[PDB]
Amino acid sequence: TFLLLEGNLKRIFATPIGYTTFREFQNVVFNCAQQELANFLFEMLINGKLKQSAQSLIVQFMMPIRVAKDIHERGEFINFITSDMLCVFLNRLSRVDGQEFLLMTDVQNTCHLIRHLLSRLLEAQKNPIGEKNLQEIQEDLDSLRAHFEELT
Amino acid sequence: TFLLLEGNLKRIFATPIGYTTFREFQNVVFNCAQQELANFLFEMLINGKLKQSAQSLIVQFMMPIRVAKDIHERGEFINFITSDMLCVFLNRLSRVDGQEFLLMTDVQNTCHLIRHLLSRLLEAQKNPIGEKNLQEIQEDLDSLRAHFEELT
Amino acid sequence: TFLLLEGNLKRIFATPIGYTTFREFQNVVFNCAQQELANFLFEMLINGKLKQSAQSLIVQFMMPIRVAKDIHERGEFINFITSDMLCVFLNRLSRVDGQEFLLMTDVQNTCHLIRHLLSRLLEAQKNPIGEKNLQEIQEDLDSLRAHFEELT
Amino acid sequence: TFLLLEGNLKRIFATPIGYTTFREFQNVVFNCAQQELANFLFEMLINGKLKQSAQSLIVQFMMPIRVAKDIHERGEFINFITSDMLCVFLNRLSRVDGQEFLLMTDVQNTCHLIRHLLSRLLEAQKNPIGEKNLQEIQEDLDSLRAHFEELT
Amino acid sequence: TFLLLEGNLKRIFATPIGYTTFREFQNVVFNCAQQELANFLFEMLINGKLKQSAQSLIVQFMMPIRVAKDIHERGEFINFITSDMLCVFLNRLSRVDGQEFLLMTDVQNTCHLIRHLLSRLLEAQKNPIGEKNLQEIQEDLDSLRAHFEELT
Amino acid sequence: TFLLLEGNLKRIFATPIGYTTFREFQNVVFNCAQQELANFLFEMLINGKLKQSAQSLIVQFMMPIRVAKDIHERGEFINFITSDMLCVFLNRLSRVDGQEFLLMTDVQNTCHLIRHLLSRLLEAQKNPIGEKNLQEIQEDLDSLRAHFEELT
Repeated sequence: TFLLLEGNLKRIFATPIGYTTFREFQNVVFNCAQQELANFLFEMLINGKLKQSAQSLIVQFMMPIRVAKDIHERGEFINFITSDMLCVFLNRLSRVDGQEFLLMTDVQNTCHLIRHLLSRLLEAQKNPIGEKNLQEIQEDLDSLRAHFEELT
Repeated sequence: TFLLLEGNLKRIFATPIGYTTFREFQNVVFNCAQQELANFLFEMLINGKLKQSAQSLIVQFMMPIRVAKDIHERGEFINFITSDMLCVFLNRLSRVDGQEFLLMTDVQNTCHLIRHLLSRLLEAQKNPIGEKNLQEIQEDLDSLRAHFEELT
Repeated sequence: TFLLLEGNLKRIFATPIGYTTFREFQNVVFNCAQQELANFLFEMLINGKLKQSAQSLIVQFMMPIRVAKDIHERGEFINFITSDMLCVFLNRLSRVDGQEFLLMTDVQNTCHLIRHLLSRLLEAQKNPIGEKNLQEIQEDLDSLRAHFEELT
Repeated sequence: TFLLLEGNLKRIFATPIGYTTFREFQNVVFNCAQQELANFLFEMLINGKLKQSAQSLIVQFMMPIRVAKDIHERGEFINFITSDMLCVFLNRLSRVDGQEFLLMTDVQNTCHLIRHLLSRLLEAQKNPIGEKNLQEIQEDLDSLRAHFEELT
Repeated sequence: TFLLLEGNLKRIFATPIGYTTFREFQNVVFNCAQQELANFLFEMLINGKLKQSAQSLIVQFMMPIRVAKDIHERGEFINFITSDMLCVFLNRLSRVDGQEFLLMTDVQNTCHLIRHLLSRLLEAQKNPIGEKNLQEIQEDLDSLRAHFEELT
Repeated sequence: TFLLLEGNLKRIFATPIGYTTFREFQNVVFNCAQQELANFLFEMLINGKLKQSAQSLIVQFMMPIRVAKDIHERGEFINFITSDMLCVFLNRLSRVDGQEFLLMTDVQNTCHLIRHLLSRLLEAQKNPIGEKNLQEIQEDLDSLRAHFEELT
């Protein structure tokens, strides 16, 4: 039974993780199961929480399974950005789901982008959640104020 | 000859404009040509500058031809952004070439994005071109400073 | 003013319609405006509802504007499907937003696909809206029952 | 020689598996080869069939190699579908090649999709292969008939 | 009836042409129809062959309909290539369906690409059709021989 | 500290390698660092050059890290091509970055493609670098001349 889970996991993780991959993983566990075994196995493979073979399954697959779960939840969120100056800037956006987008900006575009993003933070102030969220990062804003004026 | 140019243009603009489309347009003009006619026709169809049939060619195709040329030059530049607040924000980026990318951000991500973009403007100050570019938009920065502190 | 709207519309519709295109259209109208003019112009260009020049704007752009609005609302909905039998079937799915996906199925896959889709209709019966929705198409289901048994 | 095969395999499997990957794998084996060795090595790495090092090559690469071969043969076939009810349904299609497509359907669309898929099974009845194929799954159809009428 | 065909065509051509678009066009004609009218209308709109309104339908839609049909038949065929020298070359491939691909090559890659393509022409010589095909373009090959040796 | 690097690397390599991945890897090393440790760790993980744990990090990640670096440098370069004869040819292009493109060609297209690629080699002769590059592969060209005439 342990071997079959490994083979099925090797198969599903052989291709790029996507938005169906976490549910597809759940289907493999359910196929192998017995509700009591599934819950044991979810704990084992997602959390590494409880034979030698089990340690092997955690090492190969816990991180890929957790990323599948992350993608299910927030795959479309920004994950990383790089920039190269050439005057224009070559920006690369990468999402939690691994997809990337190339975007060129000149100095005027970048400033306009900043203003757009600020307008959204200003709109957050009107919503009860957002205002508290901004206060949660009050120091990061304050850093911005120093940092931006220093540019000026 | 005028009719053939129209048919060839209808064909090439029947599919999405891409990065080969402007050169493909040039090939249609060269195929129809005689260097003296090509230059006349480039002026006619790109600039609308110099029978009834010619006006028809300008109306249908000048804008699609100019967009093809724009894309050739700067298709990968940012062109537009939209945002929807849900606390997270659903952002959509659109480039000059018409391609779009969906990107989710929460309030912390947005602030971090702002800081990254500012760092690039700060790096521009070190390059001789960028510093003058920033001075060219000195008011847009100054607006930012007001606008950001008002948030704080 | 009428000419500028046309040029701006020719530009934005020169590239593929996407999820930002309807808001980008709104921005063109607002840029041209005066709240009273915008509302007049939205009525004119979306609904064709109220000089010669205005008729021209409706003819070229009302349908592309309405599709942009449709995509904004339901671009990801199924719009069309084709199938070619080769035993396997070459299926092509097209969405409201114009994007397509190729999917191969054999006879067993197709039956399994049907069962999956039925399970969802069965789940709809548990939700108050879905049960009434199914009753709204009670004849289409009844047709299915005849149609499927006739196959058997 | 064993080490070189591993390095070359690590390289080719470092990027997403695609439709060229299986032939690219064959090229690595041929590059390392001697027809007699290639056939031994194909048996070893695809089937795990026949030193310690060989077991290592099977464990890391047999499944990725078999998936590459599967994709070569049927990468465009449906592999998985998920659905989320919101009344509309958020469906995700995943193919053997790992590519996915998002498709929204309401209750009417889903029924129409079912009818389309049934029409294809009905067309299969006209082709000599398809009729026997449907008879091969005669129970799955019969299950459908119960299952659909129970909905009604 | 003529107006409805125009509206339906404006809608379907509002989004990028794809592989379902030609069949989707056929569905619009069939929806409007009467077998005798459909055949008249196919002749009218695909071939421009047989009131004022009909001429309008040919002008707006014949070329987009013919491209849809071309794509149905050979959308994946190469349509155009551009190259920019930078020593490396920036190549852009465009297909009949309008999709493009960027591919970088250095001088060695380009020669290797040529050899690969020649091997395929050499394989064509073994197939009865291909040998005659090569003879059909015997002059284009002969031009190559001059042209390549002149490089050497 | 060694364990954290492994976990962070498992995470970033869980998704497809892209153009941001190498810089994202650098960020993980810098986050873990101390300039002296980073340089040690870059040598360790990119070059395998200098406890048991370190060998484990090289085995799992050196190749994926080197591919990320390759992609950063030349991800858009051609990496592989396959062809299937059907008279038309089904070609598949694969880049260093793993992305692929399907392109159909008939016998005439293939010859035209060859001519285009030769024109670029002929243009290279005008540039000081390219002429020497062609001389570097003088034998590969000479092979072409034999090989092409033999076809004729």
